[PDB]
Amino acid sequence: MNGVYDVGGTDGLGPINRPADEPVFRAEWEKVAFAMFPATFRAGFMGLDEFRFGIEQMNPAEYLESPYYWHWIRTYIHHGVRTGKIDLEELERRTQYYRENPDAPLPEHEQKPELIEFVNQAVYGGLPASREVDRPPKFKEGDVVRFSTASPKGHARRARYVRGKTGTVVKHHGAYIYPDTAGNGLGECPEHLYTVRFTAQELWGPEGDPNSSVYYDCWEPYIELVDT
Amino acid sequence: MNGVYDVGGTDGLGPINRPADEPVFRAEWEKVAFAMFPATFRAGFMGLDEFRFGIEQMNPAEYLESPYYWHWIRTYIHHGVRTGKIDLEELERRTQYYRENPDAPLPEHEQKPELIEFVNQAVYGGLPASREVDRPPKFKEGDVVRFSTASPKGHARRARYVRGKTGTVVKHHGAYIYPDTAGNGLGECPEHLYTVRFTAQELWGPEGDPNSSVYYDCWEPYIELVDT
Amino acid sequence: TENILRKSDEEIQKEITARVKALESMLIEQGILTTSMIDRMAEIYENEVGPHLGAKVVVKAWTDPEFKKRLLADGTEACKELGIGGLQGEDMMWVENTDEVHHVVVCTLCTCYPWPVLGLPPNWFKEPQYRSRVVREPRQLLKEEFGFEVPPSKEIKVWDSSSEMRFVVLPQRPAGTDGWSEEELATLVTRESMIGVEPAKAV
Amino acid sequence: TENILRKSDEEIQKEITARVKALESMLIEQGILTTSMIDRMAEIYENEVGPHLGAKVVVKAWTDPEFKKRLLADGTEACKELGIGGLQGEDMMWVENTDEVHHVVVCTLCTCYPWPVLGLPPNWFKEPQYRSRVVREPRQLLKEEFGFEVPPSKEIKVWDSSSEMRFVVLPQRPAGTDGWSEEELATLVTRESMIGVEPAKAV
Repeated sequence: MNGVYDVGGTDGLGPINRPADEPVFRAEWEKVAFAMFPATFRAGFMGLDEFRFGIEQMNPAEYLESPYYWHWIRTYIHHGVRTGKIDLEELERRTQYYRENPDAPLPEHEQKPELIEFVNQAVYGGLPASREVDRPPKFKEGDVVRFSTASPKGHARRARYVRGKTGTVVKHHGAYIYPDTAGNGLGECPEHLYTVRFTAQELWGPEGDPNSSVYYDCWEPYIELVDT
Repeated sequence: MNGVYDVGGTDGLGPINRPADEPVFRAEWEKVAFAMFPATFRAGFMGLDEFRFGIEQMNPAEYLESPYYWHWIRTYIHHGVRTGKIDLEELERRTQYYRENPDAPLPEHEQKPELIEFVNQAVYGGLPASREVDRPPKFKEGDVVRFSTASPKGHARRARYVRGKTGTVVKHHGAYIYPDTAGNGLGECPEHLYTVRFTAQELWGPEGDPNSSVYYDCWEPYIELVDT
Repeated sequence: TENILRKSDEEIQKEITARVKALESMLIEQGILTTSMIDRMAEIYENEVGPHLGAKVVVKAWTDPEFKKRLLADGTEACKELGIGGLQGEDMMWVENTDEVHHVVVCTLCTCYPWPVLGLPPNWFKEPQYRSRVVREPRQLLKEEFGFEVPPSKEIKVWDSSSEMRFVVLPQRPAGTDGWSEEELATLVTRESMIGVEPAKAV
Repeated sequence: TENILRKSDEEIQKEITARVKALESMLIEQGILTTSMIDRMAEIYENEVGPHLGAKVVVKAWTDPEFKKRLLADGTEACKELGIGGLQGEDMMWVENTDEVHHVVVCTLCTCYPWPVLGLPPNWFKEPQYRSRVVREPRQLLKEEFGFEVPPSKEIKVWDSSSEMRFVVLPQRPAGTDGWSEEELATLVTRESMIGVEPAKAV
């Protein structure tokens, strides 16, 4: 979609705040929001591409200034409602309870070994997105290609600053899960993935470093040939 | 510049809030912020193009959710500091005073007839931006032109959704104050102004109404010829 | 929309009020701002300049085809005939809705609006929801927000006012009004009708 | 930056805390979340997975030219030799800084980062200030924010990780370290050095 999260090329966002050191997790709630990602993933809330689209639908001012892991909370709730796994009135009534009883205990529960095994498996074996396809890559290194001008309203990885731009295919990576379907609940429908090189001048006009380039990854449908 | 105020084509901003009726000014402070525009204009704080660039430098989250006339306040302060006419520590100390003494009186002052005459003159005679130039228009109706890809960091009227796009010159309006200099304190340097027509498909890809167009005004340097 | 970061609307107003009064007090002492000058500005745009001025032009064009021509060839000049014009309408270009074409106006980069005929824009016109979506999905937004159905087969032209040129829609005269006096027709002419977000009132 | 609309950082935390605990309580009762499973996640990325893993690869490539080749031909596979990999580094492509070319990595659309060798990204990498400006003005941002001067004549390549491919910079080995043991070289290898925002430590 065309949301504020797509910040590449934006001006006026402010200088970088970079403390000399910061902990991994700044508060207990951050650990919780973090662990909730494998938990809702295993449970069918969403996958990786759908997770991202949930954040992409946040209120823009909250996205820009809220703590990062709060975005994850937003996306969990988003897909909890979407899938019926989360009832909102129950959630709002309980928030009120923990506002007024911040030290009340959490629900009684059994520990589950399979959730730890799940955790360990994912962390160390990864969740690979590459896939085999019956079609051969349409493009190759050195091909000149132009980036699609389409502006779909669902999830995609089509940064506005590359749309309609021209570049050179750098590497073909194999085929991977396609965000434009995956992120919209339409399945993996894997496509070939390529890195494409865009000069800063192509990207920014005269304001572009004549000696700088941006490398951007494009799924096959994003790019049509210019020169081979 | 490339800021969040440049919203054309953005998604996810939310539905329109449109009360059945609303007053011109929703609070006394709004009248004040409004009148301050002629007041700082006459006083040399800024002109119209510089005014806009002040708003364009607002913190993005505040711009998106704050009351409209608060943006004007921000721009006044911005150019008050820029020109030395506003000392910030004095301003912050006084804000504190009116927080704690919201009913304290305003400074004693004389009324000035010339400020009313100024007001009446501007409202009814306008502040025309059109200007005569020694050069003839470079373009004409029917010319196919492409919009500049430059991404200047100062003020300009180069919406991101038109950059690098192709359209047809619709009308030539005469020459007008050029924002790209005016808004950056560099003078009027007037350029010829043209309306240009962009189809929705040119603008949005396949997601564009095959039966809709966007008409956008371009100063002469924004557009280079394609087909005459 | 909900933002867990945002203070209450009451705490926001209290801050803004103190800040404006402190800024006000400083420009008063510089001699550049006065109470009478604030009041005048407010009187003009609260009571004097408003969309009743535009409705007068519209009903003239609807009843005077030769004036309608002049309005379409040069808008500022035509409106001047009726003693209408000035600040933020110094260059005014009127666009005529037909059976073939619908016009709608926006300012995506800021909040430009033809004050001498419409007065100050309503808040929805200045806000990012309208500005961001009308250039991208005019047809849907007009039904969805204003229940205004443009048949799929009719062109919609969105005029993004990026310059000091001010675009104003000449809405089509409603059927059923043949022989109506200028005063009676005016009641059909709405702010919304000259933005392009609605037609003039039915009936 | 200042936002007159924003509540205090303390009021923000209190709200977020209640909301997360209420959400937590619900997924606990669904049987999909447990305390042990939260703790494990936190232990792994607080103590186990971090940029010390990347520094080990780097110092191997700096001392083993044949491994350096393998790392550059296929990164995941090469890192697997050292028992390094997994979640969010399933596809890993390392890019080698030279005297002719400097590399810097960003995720402008979200917050993608190669966890198995760098652990979780610092907050500045996820935030919009870095993400929005590095693709547009890499050279200035590197001096201005990190005091890292890339001579005007050296190319800078910005790698925007828009896919599940994870890009990692192989920083140049500092001069003065000829004959150093892998352990001693490692101390020169920084998180920042493998993002491209800095070189490895001088001296």
